[PDB]
Amino acid sequence: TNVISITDGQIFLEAELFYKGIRPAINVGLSVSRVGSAAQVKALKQVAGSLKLFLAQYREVAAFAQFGSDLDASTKQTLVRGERL
Amino acid sequence: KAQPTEVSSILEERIKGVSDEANLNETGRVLAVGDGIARVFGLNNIQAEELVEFSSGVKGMALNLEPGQVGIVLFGSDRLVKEGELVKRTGNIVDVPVGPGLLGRVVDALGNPIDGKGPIDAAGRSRAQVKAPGILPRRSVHEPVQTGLKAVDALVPIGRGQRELIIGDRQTGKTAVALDTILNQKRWNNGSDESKKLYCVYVAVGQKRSTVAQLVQTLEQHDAMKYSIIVAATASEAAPLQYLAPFTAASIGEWFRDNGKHALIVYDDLSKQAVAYRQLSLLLRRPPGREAYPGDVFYLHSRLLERAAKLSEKEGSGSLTALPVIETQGGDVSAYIPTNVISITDGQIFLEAELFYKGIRPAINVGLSVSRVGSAAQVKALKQVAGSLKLFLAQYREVAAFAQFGSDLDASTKQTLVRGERLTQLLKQNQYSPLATEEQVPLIYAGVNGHLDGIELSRIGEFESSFLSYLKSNHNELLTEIREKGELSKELLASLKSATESFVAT
Amino acid sequence: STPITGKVTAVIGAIVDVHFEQSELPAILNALEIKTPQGKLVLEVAQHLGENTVRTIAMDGTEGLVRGEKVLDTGGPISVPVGRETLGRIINVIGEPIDERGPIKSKLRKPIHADPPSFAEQSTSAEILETGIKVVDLLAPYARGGKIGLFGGAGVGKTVFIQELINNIAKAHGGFSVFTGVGERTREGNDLYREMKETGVINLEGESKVALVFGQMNEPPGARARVALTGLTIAEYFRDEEGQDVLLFIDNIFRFTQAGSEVSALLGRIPSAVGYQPTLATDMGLLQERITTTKKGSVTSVQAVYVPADDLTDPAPATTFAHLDATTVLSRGISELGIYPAVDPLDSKSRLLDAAVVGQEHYDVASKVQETLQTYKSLQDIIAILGMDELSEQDKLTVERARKIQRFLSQPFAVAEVFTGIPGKLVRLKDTVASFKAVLEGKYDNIPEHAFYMVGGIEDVVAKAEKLAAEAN
Amino acid sequence: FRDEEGQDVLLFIDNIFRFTQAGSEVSALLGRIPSAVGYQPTLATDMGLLQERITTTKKGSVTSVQAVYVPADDLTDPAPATTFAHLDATTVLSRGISELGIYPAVDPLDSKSRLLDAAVVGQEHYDVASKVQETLQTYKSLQDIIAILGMDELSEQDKLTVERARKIQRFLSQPFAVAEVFTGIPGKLVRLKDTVASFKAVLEGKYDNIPEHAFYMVGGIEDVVAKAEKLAAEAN
Amino acid sequence: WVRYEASLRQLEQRQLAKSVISRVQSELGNPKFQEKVLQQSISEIEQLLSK
Amino acid sequence: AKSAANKLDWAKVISSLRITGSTATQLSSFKKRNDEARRQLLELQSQPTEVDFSHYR
Amino acid sequence: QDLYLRELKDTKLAPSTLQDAEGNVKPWNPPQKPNLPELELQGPEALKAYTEQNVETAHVAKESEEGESEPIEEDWLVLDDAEETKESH
Ligand SMILES: Nc1ncnc2c1ncn2[C@@H]1O[C@H](COP(=O)(O)OP(=O)(O)O)[C@@H](O)[C@H]1O
Ligand SMILES: Nc1ncnc2c1ncn2[C@@H]1O[C@H](COP(=O)(O)OP(=O)(O)O)[C@@H](O)[C@H]1O
Ligand SMILES: [Mg+2]
Ligand SMILES: [Mg+2]
Repeated sequence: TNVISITDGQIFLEAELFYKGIRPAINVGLSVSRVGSAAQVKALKQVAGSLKLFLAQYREVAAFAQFGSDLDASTKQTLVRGERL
Repeated sequence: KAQPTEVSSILEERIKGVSDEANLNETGRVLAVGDGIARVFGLNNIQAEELVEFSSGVKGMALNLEPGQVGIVLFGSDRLVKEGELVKRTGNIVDVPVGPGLLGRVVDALGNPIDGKGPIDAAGRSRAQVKAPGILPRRSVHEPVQTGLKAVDALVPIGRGQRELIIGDRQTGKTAVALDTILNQKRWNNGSDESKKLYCVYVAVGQKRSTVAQLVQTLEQHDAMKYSIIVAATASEAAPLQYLAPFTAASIGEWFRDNGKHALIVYDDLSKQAVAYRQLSLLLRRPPGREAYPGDVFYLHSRLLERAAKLSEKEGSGSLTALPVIETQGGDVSAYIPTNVISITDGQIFLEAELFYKGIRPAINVGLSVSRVGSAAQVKALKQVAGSLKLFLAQYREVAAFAQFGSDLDASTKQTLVRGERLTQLLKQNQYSPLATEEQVPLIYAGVNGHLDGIELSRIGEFESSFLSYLKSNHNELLTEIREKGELSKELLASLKSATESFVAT
Repeated sequence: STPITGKVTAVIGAIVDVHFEQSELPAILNALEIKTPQGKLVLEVAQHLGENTVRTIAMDGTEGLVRGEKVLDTGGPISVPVGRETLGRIINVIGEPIDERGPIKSKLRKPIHADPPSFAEQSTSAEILETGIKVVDLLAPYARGGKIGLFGGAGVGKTVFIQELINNIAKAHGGFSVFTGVGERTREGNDLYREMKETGVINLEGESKVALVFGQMNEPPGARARVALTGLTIAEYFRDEEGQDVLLFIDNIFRFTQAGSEVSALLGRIPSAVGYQPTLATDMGLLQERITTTKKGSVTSVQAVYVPADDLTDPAPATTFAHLDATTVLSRGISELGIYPAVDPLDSKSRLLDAAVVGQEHYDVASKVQETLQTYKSLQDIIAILGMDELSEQDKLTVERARKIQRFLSQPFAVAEVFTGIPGKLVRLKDTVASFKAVLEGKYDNIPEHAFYMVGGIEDVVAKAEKLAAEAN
Repeated sequence: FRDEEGQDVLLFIDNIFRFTQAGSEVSALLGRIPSAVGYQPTLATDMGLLQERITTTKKGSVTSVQAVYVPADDLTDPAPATTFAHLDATTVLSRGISELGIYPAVDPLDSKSRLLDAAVVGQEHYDVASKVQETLQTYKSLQDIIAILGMDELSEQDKLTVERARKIQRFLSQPFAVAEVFTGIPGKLVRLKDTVASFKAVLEGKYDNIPEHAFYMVGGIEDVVAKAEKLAAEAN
Repeated sequence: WVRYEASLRQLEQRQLAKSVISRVQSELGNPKFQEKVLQQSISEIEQLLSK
Repeated sequence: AKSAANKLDWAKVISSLRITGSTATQLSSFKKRNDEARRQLLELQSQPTEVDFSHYR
Repeated sequence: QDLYLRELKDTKLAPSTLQDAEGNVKPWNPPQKPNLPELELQGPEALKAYTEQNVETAHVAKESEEGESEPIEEDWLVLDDAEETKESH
């Protein structure tokens, strides 16, 4: 807690993500940057501006995989996008 | 302005007389003053917890008298005091001005006026530390304290001389219910019967000055400051002042108690007093006990609270009612200070944020809120009259035990659930709205008959106001009958049932 | 005159012991100077140890202090320049300017240690401070003359919350504002100073209606402790001598208590609960009582409490709750689900939530919002275990509505556009109370809960719902 | 009284825990290193020195009843936990059962005594008490499963056991004569044989049809029948 | 009007306190360090006469 | 003195289950109720309408 | 007592021109004769609503209106409206 209170952002790394198969782990939601966003490469910012939105959408959708059904087309598209992401 | 002139002349003449006859030789010299406390060598004849006067003017009090040096807790800042400063022992144990002139005034821990309304007129001086009355001088609590809120009066009644703890989380209505209890007394304090008058003493220990100003103005608006007493121990004020202010207010209330009058002292906070005393011990070199609290926080709380009692007729039949508070941390009732104070007070009043946001405006947790005198210390019209009003608490416990989580067994279970829901709906009461017993009784009775057919739960809020208005119109005879007689006759019960049926028909 | 020379006898971390001769003892909290090679070092007399020895707290680093070094007594406590001259200047604990814009030409230097104004208070806690944040404008209204807590742990978003507070208020406030930055990030202070400079809030060649205090957590404990006091000196001088409504701003009031515990660990004091200083309540009250409305002027405080280890029961956050008219508790759990700001709707609370001040309509809307959210939290356990199906129709509708309100609580901030990616919204109090009243009646039950995510008013909710239903679907 | 007078004595000590509390209180200032939970180091020693002098000798008998206050409702606190071993008959009053409306508040499980033996109270008494204890234990093991999932999912035998244990738990509550200030019902003196007969009848399932409310705040099984009849009469 | 008069009394007390600094400065420059010493010495003598 | 009047008024109301569908009779009832409530509120809150020149001056 | 008499007449003469004698005020330069008696006399009126509340403006009660002397139209309309609702009791 105190170290987060000092540093300018955190890069959380899930243990289960490491065990699940995601080798770099890194919880895309918990990890966040304060001052590197303005310092990000401009082309990288252009190509990754909506990446956060897609990953957040997957983070919400993965809580819907229990009732395997049609799940609406939008959620299926978000899943089939974020899994490749 | 001749008054400042003659008071200055009199004070300076007294100073001259003291200088002419002082012969202070064994007076102490400060060795090491810490953070609001000083260790002083000398004072070979100092009494324990005796007031002293430093050369800088800051008053002190002697907790630990070590061999050679004695620890003096300062009743103020340590700005002015320095090493080698003379200390003048007052020769008397710390005391507080007491009497009827304290009414309408706001005073600090030592009793000095802080409201800027002039000097304090005191009938006498009472020790801040006064032994509690013994087994015999007390009397069983029978005279109720009319709080004016439906839930607390019906489920956890407070009586004259009772000690009821308002235990709760942060900003859960503790000082709020304290305030409704405070304000409800204006009905009787504006009369002439001193046996029903109940003078009030608020202890603002650890509260901020803005909150105390809010308090005093709120009491001013609802014609309540005239009979209430504000003993403010600001957090910025020295920790010894916070430690001592509830004791001095207890002495002030004991003045009323010993003179045949009834006093209600609300020990609001008192957890701030607990931590202030923890600070006192932890800089007085006293080793602590549990969670760094000193050994005698239990003894402190018990000794302070036990001064509140209902004296016997031989002692003037006076009473001193205590309303202490505990600020729990995250609803932790099972903590050292909370369970300690609960073991002192004659019952507790639990408030949590859970019921506060769930809708219960008094936030009365009927489960852990219990009063040690149910039948006694309650209005006769409200205690049992029809029987159900007596096992009201047991019915609430049943409703909790078979709430919506429990399976709705049958029509009897549905009726019980509806009764419980309507009853907890009724108990909600708006702030600064003390509802008298002559008006409480019809509502509690309506919660047993005609409660089930209420049109939506949310509408009971306006249904209560309409029922009050109905009882006011050509039914004030019933209201004054239940107010004056106290008990309810069979014909009175029949009339109340008829009125309830007539209203529920409309 | 005659200098008062003291000799250093002990240097215990940030605490230095100084020995004087007979009848030259500085009082408690007096300022003591030593001519170090890097400049001057200021010592505040914390205790008298006897034998003409004083225990002092350092305002700067104690490295290079040799026992027996000459100590000069300033004759009084630390004096910080005050007045409109300090406006637009950056000052550390000592009082010297650290904005590299020359010395401050202040006519007066009031001491940082002052008594509270006692019973010169007013019960003027009836003016709602419209901040533009819909959740606090609805659940925990802020007082113009009161104190705002703004709690929160690591992350959560307390710094962006306070920064949004300056951005919405100090730009169009009738008076001056003071920022203390008590034990925070120096880069945060630089960024926020630059942000005020861009907005014209601090104009170097202009009015510059805001005074800045710093001495961030890179400084020793004594600094972090007394920077709140010097900022309070600035605020009090503006409040009393100037007769102006002052916007105080403390980025982390908890760091003062942390520094107090740090120095107490070296002050020879047996620790309090959770190893804090025993006087935590006393110093905390002395700190907070200098923040009062007073007969002349008024103060808005605005604090920001850091809860250690996300423990709301920690002694310092527990103590500061009393000295706060309104609080804004930011819970990390809400931050996980993404509703930002992460303020806990049913843990913020405000004394201003009364029908007399509010109006019995916004009060009822807030009460029903609390109703729905409390029911939602109570039913979370069985929602996780069993699910929504087990609940009856009323409970299911209540849970869905409460989810909608909790999503609606999220509001974009102009100082967080780089994070949200959506332009910030400033929702008026009437707008948000009308929107949440309309939501509570069920007029927007058909609208998906995602349409309430990162929106402003109910019109923005309708717009987002239409966009999601047509362009996205 | 016990030794010199040679008379039977009932030493009623109310909340004996205050002795250990005061010992730990003075220990801190007595230059004694505090023990666990901030108690005096000698707590067991002085407390046992007090407790042993309370005993039945060859010169007389002392039927002492001592109340014990558990801090924070924590039964593992050193003072009551060590006091347990000094006590023959134990009656534990937990807040949880009191919260359910059972005013006697005696938790039936840990309330244990050495006299609960077939050679002392009789084989039938031991059997009835043991059956009651297993019924309450089966209830308690099914707290969470009923609360979070539902009573419907339990088996028919499990449902019968749960409802019988609810009836028993209600039947534990008894009107105390000094408790009319709270109950409002006159106190009842349920005899030992009456209690055994009532509980063996209930355990046999003879009164499964009687509602749970009729067992609330009553005396013997005759009082249960009377309350059930009154409830049926008022319900119509 | 009542609390205005109360505030007027408070203000006149405050102005008397303000004039107290001039009162103190009056004796600060006054060569008072001789008569006061003699008076306090004779007061001490009278004090110890009883003792 | 007022008890008889509203007693007979609500007696007529108790008889009025059969003339249901009326528009302003109930409205006039709440009008009377509001007016008499304002009556008793103003009479209760009315402090002695004179300055106590003996003391309060 | 030299410690007494001199401080006594010092504390008497310093406010003597302030309060006893009409010598304005010597200890502080700003005048007090035209300030508290004169400028602050309207202080309660300045904080309050001047010439609006201190004068206690008395508005004569508006005459309570009634049916405005309508003995035909009102009665006939009421009877007709009651007749409309009487068929649907
Ligand atoms: N009828 C009521 N009872 C209790 N609290 C109320 C009521 N009406 C409003 N409140 C709100 O609840 C809060 C009560 O908290 P309070 O009693 O002040 O606790 P604390 O003094 O410990 O902060 C108040 O801030 C008030 O705004
Ligand atoms: N308006 C906002 N929009 C998006 N994120 C925010 C907003 N306000 C705060 N945050 C979040 O706050 C988190 C940390 O904020 P900050 O309060 O600076 O940390 P700390 O409280 O430890 O100082 C970041 O993860 C950031 O996403
Ligand atoms: Mg309170
Ligand atoms: Mg921060």
